[PDB]
Amino acid sequence: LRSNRRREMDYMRLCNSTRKVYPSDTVAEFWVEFKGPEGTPYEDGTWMLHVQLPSDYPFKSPSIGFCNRILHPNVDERSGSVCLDVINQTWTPMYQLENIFDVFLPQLLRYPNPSDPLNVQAAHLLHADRVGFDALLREHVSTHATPQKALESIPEAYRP
Amino acid sequence: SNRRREMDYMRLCNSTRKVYPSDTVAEFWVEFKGPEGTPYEDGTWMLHVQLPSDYPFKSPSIGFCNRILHPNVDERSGSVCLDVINQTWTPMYQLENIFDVFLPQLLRYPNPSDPLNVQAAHLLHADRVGFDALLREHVSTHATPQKALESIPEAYRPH
Amino acid sequence: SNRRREMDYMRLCNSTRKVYPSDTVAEFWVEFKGPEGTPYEDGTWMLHVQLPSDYPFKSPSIGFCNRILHPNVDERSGSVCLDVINQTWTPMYQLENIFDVFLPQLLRYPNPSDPLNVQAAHLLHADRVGFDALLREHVSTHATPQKALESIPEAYRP
Ligand SMILES: [Cl-]
Ligand SMILES: [Cl-]
Ligand SMILES: [Cl-]
Ligand SMILES: [Cl-]
Ligand SMILES: [Cl-]
Ligand SMILES: [Cl-]
Repeated sequence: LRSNRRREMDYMRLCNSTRKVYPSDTVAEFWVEFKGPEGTPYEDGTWMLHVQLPSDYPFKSPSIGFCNRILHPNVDERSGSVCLDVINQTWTPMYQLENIFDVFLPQLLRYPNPSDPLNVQAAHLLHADRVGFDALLREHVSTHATPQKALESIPEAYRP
Repeated sequence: SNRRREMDYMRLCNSTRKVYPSDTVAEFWVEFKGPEGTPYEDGTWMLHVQLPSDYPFKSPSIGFCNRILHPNVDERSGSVCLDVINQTWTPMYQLENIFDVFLPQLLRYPNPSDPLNVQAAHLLHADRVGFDALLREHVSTHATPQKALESIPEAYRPH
Repeated sequence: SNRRREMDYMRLCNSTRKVYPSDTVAEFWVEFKGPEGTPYEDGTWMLHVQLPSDYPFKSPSIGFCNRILHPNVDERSGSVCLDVINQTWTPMYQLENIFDVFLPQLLRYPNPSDPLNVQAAHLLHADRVGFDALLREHVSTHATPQKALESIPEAYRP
């Protein structure tokens, strides 16, 4: 693991705040608590995000994965990984890491990005019957996206 | 079809913002409150927002439906100066920031672009204090929540 | 003369921010609160902000009038490292973000630029927990709302 001082700075700034950040053994990997945006079927949901910062950060974007289950066209259902193409449309070397959590993810949950879906089934349901899809979402969220399920989705070695 | 226009419209609607739809994603009305600490602070306006076919490479157009006095806003039509919008707009710009950042900042103090309301520009530079009083009065009569709601075309106004 | 500087000064003043004017748009004082979740969180400072004649092509200068301990700030003069400001500043940068984003983020963790305060850099590296305790105590004595107010030059102090 190499001495990237931009990665170190941004990790420390994220931790030195009111955000709920659970560390690994390195600044390259950590877990961040995330709340679904108000006014969406995700609004009552809590998720744990697996965030990784690459060795050439911030020239390469962070990777983001939902640890507990989420249903979203741009998110792989099994792994939780957020589509790399969608992240790269927003990310630049000047982009503020905080805005991933404050702007990018909430906006993404408000309506998907038109990028080729990682969850094809969610894309199909959204376009066929949005009202029914939203009801399906709310139910899924109430069961999978509790604060408790988010907490237990942190790997045991780093779970409080 | 313009998938980016669709996306940004839907994200605006799927929020706590007060957005009143037309029959298409290309046109809609948004409630807007004047920024605190300005003569506009007690005002409510309805914004006529249009998203062009080549959005977001071409910027949205923005119009105040109920009356506002501002150097960069055409008094009769309510249209916000296109040159002023283009100084801020880029294909990467977030549509929400038009309402959250661009418009509030604009109302805090005008952009030095050739004014659409030349009277407002001259009053502002001759006597700022008197102009601010003139604004507060105009705002208290024309920028009520009621006047904002009524300025939505009848076909799309909540009944 | 400089219409952009005039515009950005007026927008800063026409808000809920606490801005204390000088005799010109080129120089003024802004109240600043330390960011929550840091050893600076209970702090209030007065910032000496100067907008140059070639603004916004040249960045503003920022000085902490009442004392702060931070690797990227010279305590004696108060001045925020010019190199750090220039990493963020561009002619399209919004002045409000200096106060809302740039300074709060800087206080959460220093920029790796050669420190103006070498003492603070050494303390942070050697023992972060002890340094954060040192910070909290310093802040409680030097960064009160009263000390921030008194640090404005008497000619422009309310
Ligand atoms: Cl660590
Ligand atoms: Cl997106
Ligand atoms: Cl529609
Ligand atoms: Cl502007
Ligand atoms: Cl002045
Ligand atoms: Cl910085």
